[PDB]
Amino acid sequence: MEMEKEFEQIDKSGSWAAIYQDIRHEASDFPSRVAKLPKNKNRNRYRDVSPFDHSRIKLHQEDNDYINASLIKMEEAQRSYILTQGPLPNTVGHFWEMVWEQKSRGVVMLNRVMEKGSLKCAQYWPQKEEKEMIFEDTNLKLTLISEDIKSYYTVRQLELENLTTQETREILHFHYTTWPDFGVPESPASFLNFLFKVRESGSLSPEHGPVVVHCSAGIGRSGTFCLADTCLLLMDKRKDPSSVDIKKVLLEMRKFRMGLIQTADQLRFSYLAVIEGAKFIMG
Ligand SMILES: Nc1ccccc1Nc1nc2ccccc2[nH]1
Repeated sequence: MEMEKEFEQIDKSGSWAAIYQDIRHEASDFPSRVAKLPKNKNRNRYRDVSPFDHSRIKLHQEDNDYINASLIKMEEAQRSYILTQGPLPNTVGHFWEMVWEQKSRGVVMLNRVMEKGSLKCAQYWPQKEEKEMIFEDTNLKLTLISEDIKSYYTVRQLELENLTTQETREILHFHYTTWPDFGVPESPASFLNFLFKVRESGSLSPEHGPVVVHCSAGIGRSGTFCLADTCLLLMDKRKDPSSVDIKKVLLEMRKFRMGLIQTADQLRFSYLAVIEGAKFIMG
């Protein structure tokens, strides 16, 4: 079925939970043996969210190459994303090592450091120009260059230096700051505006490594971001845009990381975002 009328049909019939449970039943199951080794316990935030072995990002290190991060490679859309958990106190150096090694231009952050009164990720970037951060375990230096605070999101320019080689690179930090502590946003308009700002920066384009996107676990809000982006790109590429099937795209993405889209409300919000976004792209 088309999307916008499939949407009203699920609303009128109140069957979002059943649609979402079907997706959960059909989703791929692949091994995640490296994630579950005892030496990696303090590298995972949640015991039930792990990268598959076949798609995990490897650190360029011979001691321990493990990080909780996955490569989502979308063949028809010609887009790739790295989805990862919010960094932990003992993995902030690994996080920036990955950014460096994978040649990423942008980092997309969809959570606040504190939500619901608890810490959802480490403070992994510097908050003042004159107070830079040094990660001694991976030999990197990180400096805040500029910060632009808007009503729904903040963009930061950061400098990452590899202290072994003295090479430097400019990284863009796109921080969506207004996702509610509970539930999903009422309108997708500010989320879509944010996605378009990430696109306009070059961070999603083939001349760079894959964008790094995270929330707390790296599957819920993060899944919504890449699902909406890929669906909208396919609608621009195909002769028949009404052939784009958001459930089929989601199941393809779940071949590369488990659990993408965590609730039926997040599924409905993803449909809403693609539907409204497709009208703005044209006219
Ligand atoms: N794909 C295509 C085929 C024929 C004519 C125009 C278009 N481009 C296009 N881009 C879209 C983005 C969202 C929704 C529909 C869209 N159609």
